Amino acid sequence: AEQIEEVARTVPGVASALAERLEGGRYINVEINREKAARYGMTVADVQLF
Amino acid sequence: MNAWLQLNTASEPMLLIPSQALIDTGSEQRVITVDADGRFVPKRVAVFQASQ
Repeated sequence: AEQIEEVARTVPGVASALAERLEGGRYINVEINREKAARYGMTVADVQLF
Repeated sequence: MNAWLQLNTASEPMLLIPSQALIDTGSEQRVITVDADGRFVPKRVAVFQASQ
């Protein structure tokens, strides 16, 4: 879609061409550590509530 | 009585930019630099830490 996108704007009569990206999303991952949490007597669910 | 303790601590000297200025895609962090002519040119940077 990205290639097709830029060729589309080289075409004579095109005013704008944009393809929606499928994975341009941004994430902040909380990769919970079972072993670390277990030390404090916490289950994955326990940590997740936060 | 309860009492809240607010602390401030200075780190070693590093290059300082506002936080909204930094883009982080998890695999690289960059800033958009403004040139002499007003041209917007992106540049890769290495982040040390951040706060406040």
